[PDB]
Amino acid sequence: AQSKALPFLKAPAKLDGSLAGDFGFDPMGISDQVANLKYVRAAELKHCRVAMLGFLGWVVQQYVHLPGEIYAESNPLKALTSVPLLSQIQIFLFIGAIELATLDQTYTADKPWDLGFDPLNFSKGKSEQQMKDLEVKELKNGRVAMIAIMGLIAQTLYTGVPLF
Amino acid sequence: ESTYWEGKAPPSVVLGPFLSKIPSGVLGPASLVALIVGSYCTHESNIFNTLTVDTIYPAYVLGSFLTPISWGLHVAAWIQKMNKA
Amino acid sequence: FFSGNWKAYAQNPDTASHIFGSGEGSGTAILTFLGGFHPQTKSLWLTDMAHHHLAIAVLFIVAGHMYRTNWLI
Amino acid sequence: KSKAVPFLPRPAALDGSVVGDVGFDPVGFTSWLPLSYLQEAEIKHCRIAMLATLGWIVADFVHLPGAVHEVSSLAAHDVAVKSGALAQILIWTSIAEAISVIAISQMLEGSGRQPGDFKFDPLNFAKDEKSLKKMQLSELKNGRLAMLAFSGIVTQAALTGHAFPY
Ligand code: CLA
Ligand SMILES: C/C(C=C=C1C(C)(C)C[C@H](O)C[C@@]1(C)O)=C/C=C/C(C)=C/C=C/C=C(C)/C=C/C=C(/C=C/[C@@]12O[C@]1(C)C[C@@H](O)CC2(C)C)CO
Ligand SMILES: CC(/C=C/C=C(C)/C=C/[C@@]12O[C@]1(C)C[C@@H](O)CC2(C)C)=C\C=C\C=C(C)\C=C\C=C(C)\C=C\[C@@]12O[C@]1(C)C[C@@H](O)CC2(C)C
Repeated sequence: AQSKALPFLKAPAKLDGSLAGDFGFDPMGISDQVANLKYVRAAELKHCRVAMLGFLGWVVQQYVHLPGEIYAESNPLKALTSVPLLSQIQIFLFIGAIELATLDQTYTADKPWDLGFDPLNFSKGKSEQQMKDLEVKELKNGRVAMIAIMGLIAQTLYTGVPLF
Repeated sequence: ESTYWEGKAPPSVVLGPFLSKIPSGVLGPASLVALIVGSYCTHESNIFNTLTVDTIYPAYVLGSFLTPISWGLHVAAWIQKMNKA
Repeated sequence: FFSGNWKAYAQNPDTASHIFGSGEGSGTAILTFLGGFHPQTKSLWLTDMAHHHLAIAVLFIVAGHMYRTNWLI
Repeated sequence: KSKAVPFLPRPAALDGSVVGDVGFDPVGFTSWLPLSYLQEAEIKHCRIAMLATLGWIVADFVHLPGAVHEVSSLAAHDVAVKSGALAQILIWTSIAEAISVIAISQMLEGSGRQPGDFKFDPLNFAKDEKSLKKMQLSELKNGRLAMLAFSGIVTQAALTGHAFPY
């Protein structure tokens, strides 16, 4: 009834109105245990962003490579082992440096997903409806990418073909 | 509610809202049939014919599971009979 | 497993001349009843313990649905 | 008192439902289970049987967009579980049914979901209540006929080997 995604079920109590992308999709009632939807939305958006970047990297590594030889592997899962540990540890350290401040931030803030990242100011001057539309676009694209990046990983692990 | 009881038989609510509405004249014969079927399945999988890897027969196994069940069915049959059902 | 021919996982167990950690005298079975001990290591068969844990897993997963939760049963 | 069985009395739980309540319950199954759960099970069986009857009949006549699809809908099950199509259909069916547990559990508990209702009318074939009730009765009658027909089809196609007459 109240779920748009599952037009027959009634959504849970915490799925209503605000927090764009709310289509009443919580059949298992996971939202009933979390105190609020702030942390789960932060986790969902982090997954969405990481999955978008992962899909883009998957395709680009399929087609484009860095000039060096160590980056010449086309299969992303094979490149996970071919690439030297120095590059991967540098990436991990960069991510952890970004992650510790946001670790302090996420567990207490009202909008843990709002990291203040807008270098090009794509949100300055946008109205509330436009901002909500942008949030919906981001969430949609992220969910589709998550499904897609998991599918790419599965098909590479099951057939060895990284794409198509 | 109030599954607690002190009389001769417990209230029918202790049977769940599926056995609470079965007439005792149905549960009784069903319990006896289930017990006989389960005993025969157990005695056909084993005892009469020795078990082997090639002979497991999910019917006899699933059947044999009716013996433990039978116990519950006739307990419920007695509970229904004593509760005027 | 999907075909239901579960006996196939018990066919051709480890022989009585199997050297542990080596392919000499080994088998292809993964879930068996053998009882007793390995003739070489004097310990329970690995295929016996795998079958034991599979049976325990099925039994406990079944028994974990006993108590009531948000789905009325 | 019953409309379907004049001898036996009308079932206590069957008074009126647009699902085709003609008071046919000689064994009193409606006393055992909630009527809503039985209605959901009946509608599920109806839809599955209709799809299966149509698929069996069609796949014996024109079904070969490839090589592995050159079977006679009697050896099709094993061939296409070996191929892997049945695995995918089972995966999606399992997802749908796992969602259906909550749908069945949201009813029998409150809400307003009628048995067998999934709000799937993309083409809007039903417009008002009268059309909805008429086509619910039609769907259930067709589903019962399809249940019996598929039962006959499998029993005959296993008792012999033949085509559409079976
Ligand atoms: C990391 C994954 C992740 C996380 C944390 C969330 C989190 C959230 N989603 Mg969400 N979503 C995701 C992935 C995820 N989503 C994907 C991939 C899709 C596309 C199908 C969606 C589609 C979606 C819709 C349409 C809606 C939500 C909503 C919500 C919010 C409320 C539901 C809730 O509390 O569930 C928390 C979820 C988890 C804790 C995840 C548990 C992990 C389970 C067990 C998944 C198990 C694996 C799965 C079955 C199969 C994956 C394998 C492969 C096939 C992909 C919450 C912020 C609702 C919303 O906006 O509310 C504000 C809403 O309406 N989501
Ligand atoms: C690519 C391909 C195959 C191939 C090819 C080529 C590339 C094309 C050509 C080459 O030459 C060969 C080859 C092989 O490569 C395509 C495959 C076919 C597809 C993609 C079709 C799928 C069939 C769908 C079916 C059969 C689903 C059945 C429905 C059920 C519903 C169940 C329900 O119970 C549920 C769960 C809820 C209930 O409420 C009611 C209902 C809805 C009835 C199952 O009962
Ligand atoms: C990357 C992406 C968006 C990236 C946006 C970025 C970085 C924007 C960053 C900024 O805005 C901020 C944040 C703040 C601004 O102030 C600054 C900038 C910097 C401007 C979306 C991708 C979104 C990506 C999506 C939605 C991908 C969907 C993929 C699908 C459907 C793939 C399917 C398949 O892969 C399978 C599954 C199997 C294959 O075999 C077959 C096919 C078909 C190829």
